[PDB]
Amino acid sequence: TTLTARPEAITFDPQQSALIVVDMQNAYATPGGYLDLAGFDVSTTRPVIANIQTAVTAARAAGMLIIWFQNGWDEQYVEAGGPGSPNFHKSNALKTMRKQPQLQGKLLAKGSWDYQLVDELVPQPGDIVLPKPRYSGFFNTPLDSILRSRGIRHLVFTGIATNVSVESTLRDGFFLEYFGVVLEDATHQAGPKFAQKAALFNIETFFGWVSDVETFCDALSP
Amino acid sequence: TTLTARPEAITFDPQQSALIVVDMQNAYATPGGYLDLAGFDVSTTRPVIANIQTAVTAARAAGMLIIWFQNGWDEQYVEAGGPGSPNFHKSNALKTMRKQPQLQGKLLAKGSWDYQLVDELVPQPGDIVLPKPRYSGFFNTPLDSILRSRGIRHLVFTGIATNVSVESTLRDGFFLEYFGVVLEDATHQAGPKFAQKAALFNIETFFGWVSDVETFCDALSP
Repeated sequence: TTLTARPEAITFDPQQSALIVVDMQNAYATPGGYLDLAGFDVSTTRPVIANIQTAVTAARAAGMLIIWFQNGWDEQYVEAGGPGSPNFHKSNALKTMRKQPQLQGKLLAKGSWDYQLVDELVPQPGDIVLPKPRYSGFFNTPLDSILRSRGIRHLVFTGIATNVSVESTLRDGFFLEYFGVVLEDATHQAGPKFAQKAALFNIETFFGWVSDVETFCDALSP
Repeated sequence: TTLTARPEAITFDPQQSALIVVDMQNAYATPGGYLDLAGFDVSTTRPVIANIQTAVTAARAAGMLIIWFQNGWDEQYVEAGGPGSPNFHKSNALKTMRKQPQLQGKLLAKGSWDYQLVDELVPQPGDIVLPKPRYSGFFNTPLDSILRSRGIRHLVFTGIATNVSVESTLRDGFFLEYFGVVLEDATHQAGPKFAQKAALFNIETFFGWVSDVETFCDALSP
């Protein structure tokens, strides 16, 4: 497959590539979820959800491995790190529950509504569903092992947030010698609109490739 | 010690902390270096050099370890990775030398002027000078081991580029449970000005802390 992309077209074999859907959980995409409660704007994620469902259909039909990440922790937040971890101090979900004790134990908590994948996106048998405890899917997980075990070198990224969990995973992939592509219209940022722009700029200029869902699906059809 | 910072002040022991000077080489800071030749703006880096000098002087007097990074490779570029590596295809120095063959072997090459630290910044005995082959100082190097061996948990970052080698090293530090601070007036971005604001926003909001050189030196004075 040759995929039209910025800053130039790339090539990849779908059967040695994966589509990663980053954190399409109510926490990151749905009114009333963690990001909304923490002051971020999730009001425009409807199209991102639809575009991801379209990209998953195409990717799976082409034999690409589908990997779903769910970000979060046990409901006691042992896995988030206590005060000795910077994550305890940086986590906007932990900050929100420290200010709003009614929410304690609900944000990003395994088994909870916040942690659930959005209703529209349902993994199928044979897909990989990976929990992760930090923004990058390549730290503290078997992601690299899973991919290496299948000879996969090309990663197509979708999900939320473009500038945090998506970009962190793509950047770490580059340092692990993976070729990373992001489908811009299947992502959404956490922060002002410049965070989306800057994330795609950093990726295109230094780390990987940018394309979009329509291009991706058309390239996969043969 | 308290460091006033965004989004809130932190506490740290300077003697269990390190000041990291990222890639203050002619490549990244000086007219006629790689970034300039590649079309990035380095017109404004002279105050950044001066501010790094001030921060280094304060850190050393407080007993903070100083770590200098030099980014680059052998002059045949074996260490940049061949065509099997995404670095070979993303590297803007390689791209520039492909378009301008008179520059081949001259950018980011060990032994070259481009690769040298700027004349104004001179490592002192007791500092550590680390080479690195990729944007993140934590991949492919002994950096994590060096810091752990000395019980260092707090990293104060300066250098170029804010959004690439700086932010990448800080983000990976966070995933390795380091508390990272960037001194914003001691950094410069590679790209448009929005890339500076976006890196600082991402750091302040998700990965670490933002301060500045004056606040840092004042914090260290007692």
